[PDB]
Amino acid sequence: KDQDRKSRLMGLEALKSHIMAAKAVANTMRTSLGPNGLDKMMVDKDGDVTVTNDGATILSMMDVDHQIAKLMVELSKSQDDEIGDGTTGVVVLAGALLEEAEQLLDRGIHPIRIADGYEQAARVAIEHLDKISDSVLVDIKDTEPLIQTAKTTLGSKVVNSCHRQMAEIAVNAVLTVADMERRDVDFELIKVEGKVGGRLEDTKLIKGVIVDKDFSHPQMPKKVEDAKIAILTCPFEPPKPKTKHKLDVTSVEDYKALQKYEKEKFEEMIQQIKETGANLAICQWGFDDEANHLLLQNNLPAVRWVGGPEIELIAIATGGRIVPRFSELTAEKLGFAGLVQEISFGTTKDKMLVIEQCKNSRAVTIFIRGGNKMIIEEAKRSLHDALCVIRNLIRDNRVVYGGGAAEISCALAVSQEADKCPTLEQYAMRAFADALEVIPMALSENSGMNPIQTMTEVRARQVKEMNPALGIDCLHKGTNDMKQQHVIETLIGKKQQISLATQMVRMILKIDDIRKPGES
Amino acid sequence: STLAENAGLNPISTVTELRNRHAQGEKTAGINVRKGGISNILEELVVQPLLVSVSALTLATETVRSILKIDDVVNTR
Amino acid sequence: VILLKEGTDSSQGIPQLVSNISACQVIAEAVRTTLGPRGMDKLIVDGRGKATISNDGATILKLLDVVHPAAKTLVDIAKSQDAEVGDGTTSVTLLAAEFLKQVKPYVEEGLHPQIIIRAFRTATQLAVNKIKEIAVTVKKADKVEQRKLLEKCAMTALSSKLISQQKAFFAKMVVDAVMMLDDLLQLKMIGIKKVQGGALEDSQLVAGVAFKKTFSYAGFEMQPKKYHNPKIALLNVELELKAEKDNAEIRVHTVEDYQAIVDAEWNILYDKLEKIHHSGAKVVSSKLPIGDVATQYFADRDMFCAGRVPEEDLKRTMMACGGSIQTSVNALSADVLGRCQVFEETQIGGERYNFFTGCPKAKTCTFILRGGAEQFMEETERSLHDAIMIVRRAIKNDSVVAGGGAIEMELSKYLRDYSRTIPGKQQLLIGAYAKALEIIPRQLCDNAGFDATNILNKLRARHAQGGTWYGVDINNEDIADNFEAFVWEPAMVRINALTAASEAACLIVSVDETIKNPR
Ligand SMILES: Nc1ncnc2c1ncn2[C@@H]1O[C@H](COP(=O)(O)OP(=O)(O)O)[C@@H](O)[C@H]1O
Ligand SMILES: Nc1ncnc2c1ncn2[C@@H]1O[C@H](COP(=O)(O)OP(=O)(O)O)[C@@H](O)[C@H]1O
Repeated sequence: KDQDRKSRLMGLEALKSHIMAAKAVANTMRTSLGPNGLDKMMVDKDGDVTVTNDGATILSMMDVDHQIAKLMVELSKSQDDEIGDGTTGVVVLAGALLEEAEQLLDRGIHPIRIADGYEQAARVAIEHLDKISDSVLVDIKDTEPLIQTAKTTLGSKVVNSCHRQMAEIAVNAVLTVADMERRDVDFELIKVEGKVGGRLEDTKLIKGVIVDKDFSHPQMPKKVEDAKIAILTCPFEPPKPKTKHKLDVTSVEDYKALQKYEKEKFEEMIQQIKETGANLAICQWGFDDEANHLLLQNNLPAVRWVGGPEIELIAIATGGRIVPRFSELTAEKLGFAGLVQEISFGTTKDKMLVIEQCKNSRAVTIFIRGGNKMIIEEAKRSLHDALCVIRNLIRDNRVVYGGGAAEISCALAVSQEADKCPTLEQYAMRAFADALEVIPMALSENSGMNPIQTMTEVRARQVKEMNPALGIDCLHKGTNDMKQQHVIETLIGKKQQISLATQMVRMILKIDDIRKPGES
Repeated sequence: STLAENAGLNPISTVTELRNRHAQGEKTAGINVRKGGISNILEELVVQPLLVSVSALTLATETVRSILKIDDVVNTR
Repeated sequence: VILLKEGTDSSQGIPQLVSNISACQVIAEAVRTTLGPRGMDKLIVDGRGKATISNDGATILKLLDVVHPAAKTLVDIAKSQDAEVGDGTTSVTLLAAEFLKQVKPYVEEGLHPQIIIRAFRTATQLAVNKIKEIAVTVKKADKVEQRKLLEKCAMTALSSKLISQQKAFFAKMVVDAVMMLDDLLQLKMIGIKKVQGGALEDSQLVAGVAFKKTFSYAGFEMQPKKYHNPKIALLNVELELKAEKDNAEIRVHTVEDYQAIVDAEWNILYDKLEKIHHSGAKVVSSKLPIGDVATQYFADRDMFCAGRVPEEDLKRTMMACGGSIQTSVNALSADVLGRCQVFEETQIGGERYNFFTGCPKAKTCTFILRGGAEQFMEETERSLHDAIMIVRRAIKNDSVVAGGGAIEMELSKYLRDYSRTIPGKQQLLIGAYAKALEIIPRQLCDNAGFDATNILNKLRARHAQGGTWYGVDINNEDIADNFEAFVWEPAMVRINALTAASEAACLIVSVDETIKNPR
């Protein structure tokens, strides 16, 4: 059915057409590579306007209707969870490998043979990266250089104004949820949130759970020491529903009875706090001024106007249980915490609920403040790089020098080993070397320098001047040798960068027919 | 690759195989059209003088350098 | 004014047959590059824009649904081959179009279609007789255990792949998963799940059903993870507190009435929770999420609970345990409740994976993969599914022949040498039938990036000197004894491919006119 107007194209004309689409996605992002990358003006469907150079955000907003380009976006969706930093490096490298592959199709190479050639060269590159790697925190748990390296990458984003305070926060979070000995960090437990107001320096790390809610009365204890956290759906007062009140009195005989239920239940409900021994009373709907009177004399802290899902978030962290009705009240369902406090952000009366365990718990969240919503969001993704950076640093202390030093060193090894490949993949191995050089060649172009002259000069220095790898000085600092500049990327980052790029090239090279039925 | 094409061989696999034989061996490895495949040319007694290969690169490169230096052509009268 | 057709489009004779021959080659071209394990993929887009990537010939033809009359004949023939066998649709599709291509110039030269049918019906029976005479039975060759030979056939498909360095481990996982099943073997029963990260050797093989278990609600330090004979409950109920399926909303002024509304709101959920308790369910599970409040009820009453289970995993456990997935909790009883022998909650890769081992109807299992990315697992997923079929085929049918087009070249030698002794018009046709068998070893070379000329000429020369099992090697660009290399296929499955191919070509050749009611 619907064979009319069906897509029909195969052979080299189809592969070159597929390669043409991937190059457009790469060339669009090749300029946004590095700290000197050119931003991209994104207009949302709702009419908003945003500007950034994040490779991940560019691909999420880039709604390319071509199918080959969609696979390039699906690839980057997984990279954000593994590498974090070089999302543009994967797409830029894939476009380079496909562009060089087009020269091979004219020579008469099969796409599957090029796929085997890149897989062989990708193993040579991954083997070479471990040789030129270096450790940081080997055989010792240290916090000083772990703050230093993560601080360098953050300096490019909008967190540059207070970049130092963010790096120390990302260390205590991962150090809290995960142990450096086991070296198995869980990025899912490290949440992220924020609110407009204050400045970037006001970002904090909550060892526990945080919900932007205040006490039922300002005279409540600013620090709750007792570990008796009663969580309910209704407040300890004459009960009201969770959805809507809709007060419509009928007559006075009913109204005067409501006054009786006040004195009857305000004392009885708050007496239940003493019968069971609860101290911090968390509840969906808030308290009236009457219950605040009884709560203050006995030093009974309590939260007010907590949301639907906000209730469950505290029970998971504190290990408590929800008491949806007062008949189900008991001592076993009460939460547990070391100390709960109220953080009043200076002149701004935020008064956020801060339930802490007084130790390194298995749940943390970094609340990013800021005077501009556009700077907070770009700062939220800036910190996201530090997490995956610190995650890979702990999972593997081995790291390699960034700035394109690794790509140039890998290209030399692949070029030498290509001579030892007596088969048609020899032309493909050479193409992998030239494609690796596009990442450093792109940083030189984006910095306003001659790409080729800067490319070959660094490569000759990696052989003639000295054997250790040397990078490109994109920030116009003193000189090359990024080891002095302290610009170092994770070994797991580069290994997955060229691996995901090769896997996408093989997946695209092994497709020669995009069939779609047309509307007749 | 042009010699391999004329000899019925694959233009790529012929030069791709010979580039490994030259990395490991010497210049004796070359295309033998009499037998239809790669063979040790030193044994086949198929040689040429050195001036042919040297004068070819010398005169060809000078022509390429000359053609590269042409910025434009002017029609006189 | 007065015409005979009046919209009835009809053409007859040689032009109609030649039109159907060319239309059949279009279906061949759609599945020509997918022949073999290393065949190129095909991207298909439905009406909604959803993409579909797959190198399976059967799955491609189902999504096309070509409207040409002659093309539908091959598709329905190939679809029947998929339902009966599930493999060989591409070989049947390619051979049929190739039988039609080789007899194309003879049809144009005035040769009758019926004379061509006598050649296919004759050459087919001679080929089927040659397969059984040359085929070989392998049950206990070399006094080697079947577990070891099947390991060789499994790693053969997995050779020179992304898991080539550790295929010894992966090879055993295929033989183990197949041997776990009963006499009735099927590919759908043995499921597979993907788990990103970790070494390739860490791929686990659960004997029962397994799933990610994204359920991270409260309920820890309770709900014992071990049961001897639990009454497993499978539902689709949402027992969440802040649930859209179970909630109450009443708005009045009397605060005394809110004392009943907020309490009756929970009493409704308690009547549904108590119905689960009275039913005797021990290991309760549901597709929809379950809240923290409900888990406390399961904890206070010493009951297990694990929600957010996919329906496929639940239905896979349904056929394994033998229960029933009941939507409403009111009909939950012993009729729908399942059973199992040993249940345990493990720690595969840090996350918890529930699984019931030794179920009463345990005809299924699950294989959890591990790797550095999805493409390591997806590429591994494709090769293992055929590895299960290879092991599943060798045990069923002991008579096999050399794959990789080795049998196709032997028949080409027999039929071609036989055609010379057959005087008449059958000579050119039986020989044309022989050359059509060259496409199977040819496209395996073209799709693998090899030179089909150098291989086919070197391959056809080996069969003349005495070769009978030599064929195409997708790994090394050279010929190899596919029998010694344990590249086997069932002889009866290959016999049904030639029969369906000739029967499909005969239907197209026997047709001379197309008729179309104007509608
Ligand atoms: N301070 C720096 N000095 C030199 N090169 C850098 C520096 N920071 C980043 N780079 C280079 O820029 C490239 C992209 O970095 P980054 O912006 O973190 O990833 P992406 O561009 O994918 O978002 C990396 O390959 C890295 O080598
Ligand atoms: N490891 C192998 N080596 C050589 N040939 C193979 C190998 N595996 C499969 N083949 C060949 O690929 C062809 C197609 O196999 P398969 O995909 O199972 O059937 P279909 O292509 O009809 O779906 C078969 O004719 C077989 O000879």
